Amino acid sequence: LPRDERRGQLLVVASDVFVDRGYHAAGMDEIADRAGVSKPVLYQHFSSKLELYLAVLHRHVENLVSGVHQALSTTTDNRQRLHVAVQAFFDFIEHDSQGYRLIFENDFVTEPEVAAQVRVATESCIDAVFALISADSGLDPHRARMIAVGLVGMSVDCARYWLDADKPISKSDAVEGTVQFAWGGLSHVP
Amino acid sequence: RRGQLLVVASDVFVDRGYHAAGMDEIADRAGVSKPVLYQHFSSKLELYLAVLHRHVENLVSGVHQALSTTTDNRQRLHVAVQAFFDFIEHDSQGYRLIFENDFEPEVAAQVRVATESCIDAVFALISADSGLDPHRARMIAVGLVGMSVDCARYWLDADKPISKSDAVEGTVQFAWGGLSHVPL
Ligand SMILES: CCCCCCCCCCCCCC(=O)O
Ligand SMILES: CCCCCCCCCCCCCC(=O)O
Repeated sequence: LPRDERRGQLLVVASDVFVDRGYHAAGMDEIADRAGVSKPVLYQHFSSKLELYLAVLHRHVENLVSGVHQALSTTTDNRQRLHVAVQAFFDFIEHDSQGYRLIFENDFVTEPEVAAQVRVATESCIDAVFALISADSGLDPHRARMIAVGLVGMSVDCARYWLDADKPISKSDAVEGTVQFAWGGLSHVP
Repeated sequence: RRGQLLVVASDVFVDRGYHAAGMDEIADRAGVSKPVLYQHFSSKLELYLAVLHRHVENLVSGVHQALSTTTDNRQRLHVAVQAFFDFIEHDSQGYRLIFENDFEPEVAAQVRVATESCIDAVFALISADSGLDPHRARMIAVGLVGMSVDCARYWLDADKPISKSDAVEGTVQFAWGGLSHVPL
């Protein structure tokens, strides 16, 4: 596939500008200059500020979804899958500060295009966990989906607490605590 | 009267959403004049915050009462999860206003101060004889509250595909035994 290196450079700068300034104050002139290109060159890659914003959101969502699916699809047992998938989520939120704000701390949810890019994403990650959990479980499929929702919720909320509290314990202790809790439940917390 | 107005305002806010909801519609559905509504609430925002506060208090009081029990840890988990699913069924409007709300720092704080108080309680129970670093104990309490809420929201949003009792037991069993006990 032909690599549009100028597109990727633009998405990187646009991610920072949108997060740092907010959607309203962010401008195409600011984004072009940050990338070191003229505004007409920016328009040869993106049609509008909204199409660029949606491409930025899509890039961060794709990175999260692909990271999670790669964890689920490149492991052979339940426990291993849990370890690698929890790790992948902590890695995403720690390593993609822009992606984290755009997906999880987003105010600009007033328009359907943005809200859809997040709601289709969350459901796809839950679908994947559900596919793995339901297989040879003997569970009613709705109970299996309920568990997948709970498992994703428990993992996301633990990770978000850790990041939002400015990493009060090491990343390793947070990952270990989250995995141990997801695997053994409250019965094995002590 | 105030309580009667909070009940009608809750229905108007749910039916129309915050932005489309109007003080004239709220006064009309309560069978009072608009000036009478204003003798109890200063603005649509003050009324909305009072509505959210009432529903949050009902939920929080139900959850803390469940956590007050001097039984075992799993029994307390069971009574608290039951109390949350019960809140969704007996106060459906409250559940929608707190958890399925499209609509600002005043609103977010009324939900955040609530969530933090319930997490404080779960943390107090979890930290007692676990030997955990307090931040790890709080992290687990956050996860436990989060998964319970998310399981219950799935069940409601999917139009109760299984009975409330089966949903409570499934949520409790997952919270207690974790993924290690899901096939069993
Ligand atoms: C919004 C994206 C959330 C990503 C959450 C990733 C971690 C959840 C744990 C997944 C475990 C898969 C199930 C299994 O191991 O059987
Ligand atoms: C934000 C709404 C709060 C919903 C509360 C759901 C139940 C939480 C689980 C409580 C578990 C108690 C643990 C224990 O006894 O060790």
